[PDB]
Amino acid sequence: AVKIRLTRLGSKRNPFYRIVVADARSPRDGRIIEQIGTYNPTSANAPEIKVDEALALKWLNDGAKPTDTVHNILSKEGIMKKFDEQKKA
Amino acid sequence: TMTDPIADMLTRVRNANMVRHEKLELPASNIKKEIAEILKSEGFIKNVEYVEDDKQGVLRLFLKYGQNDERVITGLKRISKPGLRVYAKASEMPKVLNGLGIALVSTSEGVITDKEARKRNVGGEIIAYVW
Amino acid sequence: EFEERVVTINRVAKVVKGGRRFRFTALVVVGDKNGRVGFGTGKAQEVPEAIKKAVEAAKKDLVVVPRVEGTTPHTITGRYGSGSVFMKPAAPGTGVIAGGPVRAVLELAGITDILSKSLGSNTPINMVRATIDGLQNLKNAEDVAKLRGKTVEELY
Amino acid sequence: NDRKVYVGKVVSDKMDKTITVLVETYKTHKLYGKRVKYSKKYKTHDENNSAKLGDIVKIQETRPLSATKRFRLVEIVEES
Amino acid sequence: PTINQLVRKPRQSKIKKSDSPALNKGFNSKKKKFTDLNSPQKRGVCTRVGTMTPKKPNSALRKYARVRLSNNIEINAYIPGIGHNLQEHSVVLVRGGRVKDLPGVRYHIVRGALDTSGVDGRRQGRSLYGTKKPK
Amino acid sequence: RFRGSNWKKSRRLGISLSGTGKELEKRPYAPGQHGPNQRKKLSEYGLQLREKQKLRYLYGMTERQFRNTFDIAGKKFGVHGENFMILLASRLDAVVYSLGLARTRRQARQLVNHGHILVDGKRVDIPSYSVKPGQTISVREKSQKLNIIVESVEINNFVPEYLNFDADSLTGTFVRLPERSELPAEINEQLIVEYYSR
RNA sequence: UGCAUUAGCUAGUUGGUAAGGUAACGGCUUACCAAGGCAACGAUGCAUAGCCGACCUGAGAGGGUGAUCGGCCACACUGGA
RNA sequence: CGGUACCUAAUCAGAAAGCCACGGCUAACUACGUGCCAGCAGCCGCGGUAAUACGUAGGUGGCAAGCGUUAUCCGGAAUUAUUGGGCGUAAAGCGCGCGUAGGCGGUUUUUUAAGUCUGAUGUGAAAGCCCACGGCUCAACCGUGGAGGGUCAUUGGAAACU
Repeated sequence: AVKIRLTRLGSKRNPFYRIVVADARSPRDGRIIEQIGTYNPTSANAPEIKVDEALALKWLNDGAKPTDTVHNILSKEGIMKKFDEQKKA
Repeated sequence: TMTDPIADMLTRVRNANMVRHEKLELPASNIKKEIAEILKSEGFIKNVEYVEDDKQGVLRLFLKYGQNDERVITGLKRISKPGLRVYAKASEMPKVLNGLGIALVSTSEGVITDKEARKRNVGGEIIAYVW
Repeated sequence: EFEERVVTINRVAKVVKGGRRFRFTALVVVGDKNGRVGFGTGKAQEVPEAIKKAVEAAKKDLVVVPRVEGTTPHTITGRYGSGSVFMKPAAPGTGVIAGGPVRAVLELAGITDILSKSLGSNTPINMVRATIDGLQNLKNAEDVAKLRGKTVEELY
Repeated sequence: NDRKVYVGKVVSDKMDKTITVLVETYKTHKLYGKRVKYSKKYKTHDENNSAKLGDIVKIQETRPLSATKRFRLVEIVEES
Repeated sequence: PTINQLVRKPRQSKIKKSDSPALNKGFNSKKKKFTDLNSPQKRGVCTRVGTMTPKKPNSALRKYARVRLSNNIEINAYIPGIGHNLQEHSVVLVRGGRVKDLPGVRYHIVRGALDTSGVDGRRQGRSLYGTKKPK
Repeated sequence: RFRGSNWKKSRRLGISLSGTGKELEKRPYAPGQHGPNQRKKLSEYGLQLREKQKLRYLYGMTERQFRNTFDIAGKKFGVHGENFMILLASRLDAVVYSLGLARTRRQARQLVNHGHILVDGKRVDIPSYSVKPGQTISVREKSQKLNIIVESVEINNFVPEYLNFDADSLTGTFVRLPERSELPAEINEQLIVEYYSR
């Protein structure tokens, strides 16, 4: 259900993952909180964050949750820990 | 039978122009005569002469044809009846045969014509395939 | 000004006293490739001779096609009896656009821009009829627009 | 903040809040598109003999907390 | 035919007749059912070959085959090839075809399925089999 | 070309053009199966599908692969009298083994398909791919020297139009896509597709 | 849902008022309502059904397409409290 | 998953090609045992002391990892029809006529904007609306972004039909 989904994709070893955190009751293939971007976060380049950065107000304030790697890359983006600064604001 | 004069009277006229009969009659009307007025202004014929009577009187016709005894009356048709009409709008209308066709005209928003609305984006009405 | 092309042949052999001849009754298109595709027929006999002995009869009357060059801009078709074809005009930059038997007569009149909706009956003699129907009933554009009282483009 | 308010025609009579609707509308085709008349109804029974039987009315019949008339009424209009 | 009173039935094209009941047949043996699932794998049993006392003039001296695969259902088929082991109690598979100089017969029996013989008299048509596919 | 080389087989090849031919002491007709006989590419049971070999193996790929190349012809869906022909006839079988490119065009695909060709870039081991601009179809810089690699200063340079070369290991250019300037015209833009279309 | 070599269909019935209960709301049962309501819109009934894309493809018209393959229903020894 | 790839080039003219037939149409050659026999045998065949053809053959043909089929759709053949069927004979036109709803029966004028190529945009399902891509031994096949469309919604009111 609910952690940052590093979602399987592609042809034979083309794991073009997608930024997602699946629903609290849906599977990896099912419906979701919301699909936020089209990139493989395990890309050989980097985490390579391209998301709906403006959506940090909705899913973080309701439901969403990272897991141990992208909470870092989100707040060097100014999202995840920075939403704690927003909550303090 | 004459929703269009091209419906039943053309049974007469299609031979009448083979025999150069360049004048005939028509039921009295205002839209029917209007469309033939468009066509004679385009130069199909000499002119739509006018009505003798009031109600379904004889509008005179005066059918010129091609100088080469040719006829570009390439069929024109309609289906009017209480039971068959268009309870339906040319707030947009397209054209066929690259604008060569010019034929029947009937709607209600603001006066243009079939060929006089080819460019408006509130078009007209075309049935025939002239070339 | 007509068009050169071979159409077909036919070996007539009638129920007669002696051996049945096989006269190669042949139809041919002849000319020098202007646009006015003129075919004709002929009832001729010898294997190497009946081509020319039948083109003899073919050229007695070889028909005119008043050809709107480049392409007949609108849908161009025709019909007689059980014979007819159709041609939807397409882009001329498409190569050759044709049907099965009408391929070489598509090359005869220089348009090579319309397609050949190969319609009509299944009759071989009137296959020629179905072919020639499409392009025998033509009339040019500017002359018609002139004939209709208005200008060449007042009616456009 | 709005719901179903269509127009129809009443049929039958008894207690408890008419309007026994019979709406008329159009339905059409694919290859030729013949939009032509058809209908759809919602039965109930007489208001207090306020709804005149045979009444081409702006229809519906109020929200059901018992068992004879279906859903959100608007107002009785015209007799037919 | 009209168009407006054609709404009670559209002006359209026409329908199909019977074709090859055996190509696309199945069987469910649960409750005396009779199934169809469109498979070439449908079977029969090897029975018979022969003809009867003529009326019509069709001249041909070639093998008839009431001869089929595993589980018994009566048909009329063909046994291709001259060398054949199709007398009784055989299992085969079947495909289609007709070679000339054969009256009306229009199916076949594949060579070397379960219980038949092989092809002998053709040596210039050599390199078939197309799947285990070398040169 | 034609499944043949004119050093030994100039005969079934309508055009092989590798050598002296065999019209001198031999009969130059054919060794088999690809002379001018009744092969069906015509009114469709006629006498030109031996020249379907002139159509197919000209650009290398075989049928169901040349069939891939003709739908690639239909891909550039501009003027399908010319826009189909230009890229249908836009490959290289002239950089390949024997005669002058360095000495690499004729006995075609022996040696230049090294697998170590080391083009300007990473690697493109197969000239079936129409080479790209800047991506120079070079040979292995570490095993470079051959009679087919550095012989372009003497035998022949300049593969077709907008497709040039160098001398140091014969680095191609392919600066622009090749038009019909130095591209072939043996594949008919009209008839050869009328075998396919009409 | 489709289908009469399936037609006349149906009877607190036809689903408001009062009691009850759904986060919601009801004939869901009950004291009243007309035989009414349903109709060859082939209702009834028979057959069938997880549904879409999916592909191929007739000139365009545009469509048949579920195996997979994806999405969206139902069932997890059958059944019953 | 990889002491394999990259590489030395080790390697040498090396370590990597079949079809119906040789039948008119099947282009694959004429021959023999072949005398409508065997049997190859696709439109159709051949074969009877002169078989090209049965059987066989050196080549041999159309293309090559190549060779022919099997169930599905369509090309073929709009030989499946608004578009893209007609009905005397041919695919089909009623002993008959008489009849309600109807389909359609002739209209001449005139108002609405409801529909008769929405305005413009948020705006669009894959093997499937335009280009850019990267990898693909080419490929085999994969995916990516814009165009997000120019495709629905959303706003419009008004002819010469209604």
